[PDB]
Amino acid sequence: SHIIIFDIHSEYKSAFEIDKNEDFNLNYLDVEKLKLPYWLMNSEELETLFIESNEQNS
Amino acid sequence: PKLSNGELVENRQIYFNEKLEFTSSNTSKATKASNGPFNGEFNRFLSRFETKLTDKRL
Amino acid sequence: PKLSNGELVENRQIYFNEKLEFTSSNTSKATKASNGPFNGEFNRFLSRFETKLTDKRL
Repeated sequence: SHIIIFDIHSEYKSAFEIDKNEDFNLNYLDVEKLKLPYWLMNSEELETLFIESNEQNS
Repeated sequence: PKLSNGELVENRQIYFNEKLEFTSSNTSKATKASNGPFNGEFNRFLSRFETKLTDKRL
Repeated sequence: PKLSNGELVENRQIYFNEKLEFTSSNTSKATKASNGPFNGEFNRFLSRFETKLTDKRL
């Protein structure tokens, strides 16, 4: 089985965590230190990350 | 492009090596120069980029 | 139109042969130049054009 969850309230963590003696590994990832490279972005993503809509000379 | 010391920029890639200080635009042939179209246009963008580089959450 | 090195564009047909870089605008008559009717106001269209051209799924 393969499931990815985009939860924002972090409610489901306790619903997917059991005792470690049952050999049920979990991949609970903390995006605060997930290390997403900034060189994988394209035009629109980069210009949104750096430039803002306030400037009229984009 | 002419630097403050009078160096002529053969290739713009040298701008990546270090920040370069340019000469002042003037009409007299002794120090004749003209500000480029991008000169003094994205100061707010520079400030925003510097703020992004110095952030403590990204 | 004036080239970067000072040469003048006698025939616009050369634009089809290859890309050319033009010098900046200046007020003095020795190297006088000015912006065109549409200068530096639509190039995001060029960006999406290049993105469409370089796609390999089409």
